[PDB]
Amino acid sequence: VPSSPPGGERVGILGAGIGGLYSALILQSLDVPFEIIEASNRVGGRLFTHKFPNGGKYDYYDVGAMRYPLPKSDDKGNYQPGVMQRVGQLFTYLGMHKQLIPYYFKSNKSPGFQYFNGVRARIGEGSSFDAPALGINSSLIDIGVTKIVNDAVGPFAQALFDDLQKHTTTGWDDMMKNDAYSTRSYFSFKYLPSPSFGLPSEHFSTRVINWLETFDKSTGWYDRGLTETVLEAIAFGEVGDGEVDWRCIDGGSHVLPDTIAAFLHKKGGNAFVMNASVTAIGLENPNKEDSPMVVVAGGQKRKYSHVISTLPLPVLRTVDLKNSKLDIVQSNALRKLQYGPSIKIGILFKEPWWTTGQDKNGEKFDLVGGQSYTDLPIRTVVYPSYGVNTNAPSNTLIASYCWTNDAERMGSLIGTGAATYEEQLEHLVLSNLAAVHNTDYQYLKDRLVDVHSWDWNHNPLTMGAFAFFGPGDFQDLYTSLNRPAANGKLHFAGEALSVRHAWVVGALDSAWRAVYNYLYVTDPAKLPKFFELWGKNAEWFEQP
Amino acid sequence: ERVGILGAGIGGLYSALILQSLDVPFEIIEASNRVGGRLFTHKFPNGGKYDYYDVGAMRYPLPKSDDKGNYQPGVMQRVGQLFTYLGMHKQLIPYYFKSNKSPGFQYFNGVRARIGEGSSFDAPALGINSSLIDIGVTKIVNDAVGPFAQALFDDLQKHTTTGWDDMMKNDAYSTRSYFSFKYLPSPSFGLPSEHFSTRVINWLETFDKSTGWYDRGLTETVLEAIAFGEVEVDWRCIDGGSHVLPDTIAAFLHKKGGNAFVMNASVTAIGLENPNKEDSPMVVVAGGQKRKYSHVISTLPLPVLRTVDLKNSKLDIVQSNALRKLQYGPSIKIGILFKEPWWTTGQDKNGEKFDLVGGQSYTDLPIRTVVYPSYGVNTNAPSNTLIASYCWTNDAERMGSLIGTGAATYEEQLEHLVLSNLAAVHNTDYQYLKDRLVDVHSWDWNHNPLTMGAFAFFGPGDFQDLYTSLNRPAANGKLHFAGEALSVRHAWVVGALDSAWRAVYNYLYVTDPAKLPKFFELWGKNAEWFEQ
Ligand SMILES: Cc1cc2nc3c(=O)[nH]c(=O)nc-3n(C[C@H](O)[C@H](O)[C@H](O)COP(=O)(O)OP(=O)(O)OC[C@H]3O[C@@H](n4cnc5c(N)ncnc54)[C@H](O)[C@@H]3O)c2cc1C
Ligand SMILES: Cc1cc2nc3c(=O)[nH]c(=O)nc-3n(C[C@H](O)[C@H](O)[C@H](O)COP(=O)(O)OP(=O)(O)OC[C@H]3O[C@@H](n4cnc5c(N)ncnc54)[C@H](O)[C@@H]3O)c2cc1C
Repeated sequence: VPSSPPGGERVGILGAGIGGLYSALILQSLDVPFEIIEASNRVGGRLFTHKFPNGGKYDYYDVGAMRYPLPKSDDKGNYQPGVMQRVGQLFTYLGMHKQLIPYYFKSNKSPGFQYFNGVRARIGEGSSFDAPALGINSSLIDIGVTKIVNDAVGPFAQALFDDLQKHTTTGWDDMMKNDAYSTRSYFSFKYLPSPSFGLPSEHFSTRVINWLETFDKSTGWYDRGLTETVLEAIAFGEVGDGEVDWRCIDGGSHVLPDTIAAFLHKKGGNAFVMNASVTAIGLENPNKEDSPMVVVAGGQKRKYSHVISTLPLPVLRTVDLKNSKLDIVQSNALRKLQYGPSIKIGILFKEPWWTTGQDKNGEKFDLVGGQSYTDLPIRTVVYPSYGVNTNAPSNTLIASYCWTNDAERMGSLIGTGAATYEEQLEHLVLSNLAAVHNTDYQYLKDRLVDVHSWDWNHNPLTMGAFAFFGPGDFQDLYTSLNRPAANGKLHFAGEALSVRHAWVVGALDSAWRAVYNYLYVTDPAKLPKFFELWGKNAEWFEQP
Repeated sequence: ERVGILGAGIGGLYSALILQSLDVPFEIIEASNRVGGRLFTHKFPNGGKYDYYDVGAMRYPLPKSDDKGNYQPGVMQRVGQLFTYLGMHKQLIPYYFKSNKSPGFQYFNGVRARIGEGSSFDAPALGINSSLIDIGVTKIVNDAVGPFAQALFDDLQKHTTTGWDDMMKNDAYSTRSYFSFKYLPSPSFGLPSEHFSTRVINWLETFDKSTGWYDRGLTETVLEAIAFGEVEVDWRCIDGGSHVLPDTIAAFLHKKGGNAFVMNASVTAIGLENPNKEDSPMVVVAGGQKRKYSHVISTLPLPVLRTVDLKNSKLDIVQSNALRKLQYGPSIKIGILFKEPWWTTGQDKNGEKFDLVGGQSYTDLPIRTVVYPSYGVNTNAPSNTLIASYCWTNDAERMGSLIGTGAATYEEQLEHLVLSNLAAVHNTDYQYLKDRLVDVHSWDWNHNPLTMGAFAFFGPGDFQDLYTSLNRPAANGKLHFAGEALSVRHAWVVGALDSAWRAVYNYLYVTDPAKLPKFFELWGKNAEWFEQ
């Protein structure tokens, strides 16, 4: 159904993701008419939860967002300052604080497994994983990958964390002076070990750098922007102050967009336009000063005063933006600003063998939540933290969670539609799970029930997992999209338009900035109420 | 004594030719029902003789040749000799890298021009100085890569390795980081003596190659400059599609010695029957049945080996990591069959004739590259098939998501996007092309379990740290790694030939060195070093 603009203002939100839904909450709280246009048959976008039909209450897994490193909170839903504060307040604003259950980043019982170079160990046993055979000095092994990488990113990350506390941008300025570096080129040409390590003051070799990447991140991560590596350290809480409180949503992250879709309806009506793929955006007349915006979605023209686009950048490259009058830098930013891939494989088993089972030698796994890591194709294993300590614990496992090259390669085995490749994938995954945990292949096969795989890099609605900028992207093209187009009536938003890529808070920040520019240009009288309800700044810290 | 060749690609078929010429028993194991691997030609069933297009290999920058199949020295000499060895010289028809008549189109930043008109494509609005625009991207990139390429080209002529040694000293650079931290423009350009900014570098990448290329190894950019002949080359393609090469080699093998192919057999495990016994054979679990061999030559792409069980192959720790870290690149192609060769005979919305015969058109729109058919021209039935899109790196990752969905709704979205971009690049109405469309065929090599990527595309440091590990054998010297990845001519057929040459060389060296003179005499004294 069509909406209605009291005062002549109707905002057209493109995309029913968390970014678009957040824009709706803000506009709805400010008595601004809006309309959400969604290409698919569902809302939530990359908050995608899959429920196995042959499972119980907690036999699901999040294909997209699953964990949230929130600041500490009281029992009433007030969150302390922090990177993810904006997310925590959104949960409280929707009455979801009681649904935020603990997420165990590390195993709540026995440590998770590490399996690299044929060497199997548990996290904390200080194993070398045969690094000496690779040529890694003995001094490096004793220091550790976590300690070395933290020393290189620390200075940058600390400066950005100071921007958030002290309300400055100098930290970003210094970061941008180094944005031309990839994480690799920074280690190869700039980084020098801290004197406290007792190492030679010299740059690392390729062998050492690839050794850092292996245990620190994913294959090919370090070839992308250094800026991304520092930002991901801040989001993960690797270099901050206040302790982080990992949380996930009871029932899957899909509860968040579902609750927001109900909140937006309880007041008035339904402002969603589903199954309508935006094919063109632009001013009705680019020369007229007060021309509205036209959004051709689902083959039907729709008029709006302003448009807030949460579409991922590769999708805008498929939309006709002729009459949107983007400048030459914004046009190029849509193409060059890089995205990253990712795949997830969820398997439903007959039992939570990882919690109660045992290996070939009788040793109990005793894993509750947490993760296991390996250099095998599956790279990462994530055990369910939801449903533990319940009548029906979860039988669902994330048998694979890959990034960058590991996701690009594995993706070819996903979504093929061929029976042969669905079985190859299953045998490969179980085989890697079998090696990582020290069990026979048949032990897991006898417990398999259903398999679900997803490749965000082959999804036409996202065209990539998330933004993952390469070197120089932030310093040359990011700013162009932070200002509007189409005579100020087209606002770019989405997780890509933020410094928290691959996080929900990034989508929220982009919506905040989009509404801020909208109110600033149409109804500045609402800025005080806007600041009071949604914050004075997107990112700079502030008390609840 | 019997060698097990894994993979019926051009690399495996070449290994078979060599072993067959040296009277060495072999057996080819192929997972699919076809031979040629990435030599993939698609024939539209509703088309004519030349209504096909090469999904993989399609063009070959061969050295100049006489009328009897003798090729002068050059990077692609080994390929030319293979065509002659198979009696295919008369089938090598011209390939037009540039339009054989009027130049191809360029469409960047909304500015449309023809190749050669020296358009700036509105670069001044991007901040590109007038001095850079006058010099040009081609002239700048050639100035930065020239030194490296010349040193490597001298290695091939003078038979040395000093050039490669110098290249490896700089392998830690990506092409981007080289411009940002080391490169200084030649004083002859009249530019400031300082490294290029990000804006300028992305401007170079936009017109020189594909989105995201410059984030990968500098070495790869230098090697691809040598393969393309940027150092004269005689571009050629195969009459009827590149599939003729593997098909012709399969016939050459079925007549002499009988058939020796094992099709529809997916290799799932490789290793010694007993890793402790000194003279243990190699076992290859293919199609669920064990097969014994004396030596195994694997042409499987590196990501595929990561899905094979190599427990009893006794790889060292560097080889294990090389399989994972050695990076591959993506690529997609979209071939469209039209009612007529409108690009050759049609006209735009303003009446101006396209007048395009062969060649290529370039744009910053999602399709990036358009390739017009050079095969079938000057025939009763010229080709009506167009390569509407040919992407690399990031352009392929994005487009790939719209390919292979299996859903009719999104296959039409893709078709509308492609035709719409073709409409803008050529200055025609969308309906002008739609009225002439007949069939569409798209392929995403980054979504294919038999390749798991288009080809090797190493990142910084891969050549200098991990490439060597896979060039030595495993499994007590009974497992030899081959394929285009194991070469310095990635994404080229000659690279697969070089890998096969080196694999056979090590095999003969360790089992029957008495055959090395015949091996050298028939297939060359070196994989890469030039010869007559
Ligand atoms: C594997 C993975 C794991 C993640 N894990 C976490 C985590 O643990 N914690 C966390 O905080 N974040 C996580 N994230 C990030 C989070 O999921 C995203 O950052 C956030 O959901 C992005 O929201 P958005 O609104 O910007 O984009 P999206 O959610 O992608 O929304 C875009 C919307 O636009 C629609 N659309 C697309 N094309 C069109 C079109 N042509 N016309 C109209 N509509 C269109 C889509 O269908 C979708 O509804 C993860 C992401 C991934 C990929
Ligand atoms: C888009 C594109 C364009 C190209 N264009 C050109 C060009 O213009 N000129 C040029 O010279 N080169 C070009 N190339 C390069 C050329 O096509 C390849 O370099 C060459 O064909 C690779 O041969 P190979 O034997 O190394 O691998 P492949 O041809 O991939 O052969 C591997 C074989 O192994 C099989 N196999 C896979 N998995 C298994 C398994 N588990 N068990 C058993 N068998 C298995 C495959 O089916 C295949 O038969 C191009 C490549 C691409 C992708």
